[PDB]
Amino acid sequence: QRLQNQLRRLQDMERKAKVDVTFGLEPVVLRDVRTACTLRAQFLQNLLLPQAKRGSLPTPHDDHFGTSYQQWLSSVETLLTNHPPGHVL
Amino acid sequence: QGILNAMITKISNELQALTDEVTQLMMFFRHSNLGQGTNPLVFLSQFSLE
Amino acid sequence: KGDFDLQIAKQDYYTARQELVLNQLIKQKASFELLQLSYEIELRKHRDIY
Amino acid sequence: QLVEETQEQVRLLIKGNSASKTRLCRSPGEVLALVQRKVVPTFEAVAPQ
Repeated sequence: QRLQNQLRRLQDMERKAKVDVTFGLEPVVLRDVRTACTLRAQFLQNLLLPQAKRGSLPTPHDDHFGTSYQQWLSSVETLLTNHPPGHVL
Repeated sequence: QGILNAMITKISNELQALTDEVTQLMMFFRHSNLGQGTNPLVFLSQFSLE
Repeated sequence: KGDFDLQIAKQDYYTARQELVLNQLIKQKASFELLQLSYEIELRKHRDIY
Repeated sequence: QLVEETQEQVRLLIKGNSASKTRLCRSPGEVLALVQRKVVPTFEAVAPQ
């Protein structure tokens, strides 16, 4: 019974991948990829913010290592759950 | 023995249902040939990224 | 003042365009990291269902 | 100083950028190797059991 419920749970990943969920038309996959890439771009920009160019004291952005990564993980979870890898490609 | 055979028939129906669920779940993971958009886009590793 | 101002007017352009190239590399790295993370999540799903 | 530090930054970017394309070329391969040899054998194995 538990694995039948597991089958019921796992028979919706590809089903939700089948539908082209679309929010402005631009799908939610493209907007979610752009938003997640914007968050990861902020992460890499904080990685590549020039330390010597910083007028103030250097800020070790490990909070940006963690919390921005968790927000990115939530956005990527929504992106992967609602969308197929083919139109991701 | 008659009730035993009826309940073995019940459990055989359960085993056929289990095999039905297994066969239902095979096609998602035997889906390795995603060289087209026509086939359900299940896993990314079944594609070609070139 | 003129000799410094010509090179500085070029140097602001150099800084802006090199930061544009840097942001292009950053966006490409973000997309590649997203795609690799999706592959890793698919692998974890495969192992868990296994 | 910003230009030379950004050259170091470009090296620190390209060290992952060059590896990402190579590991994503083989990203289908190792997952499908796990599929056809470990996961899908267990996927069948429930039914003959």
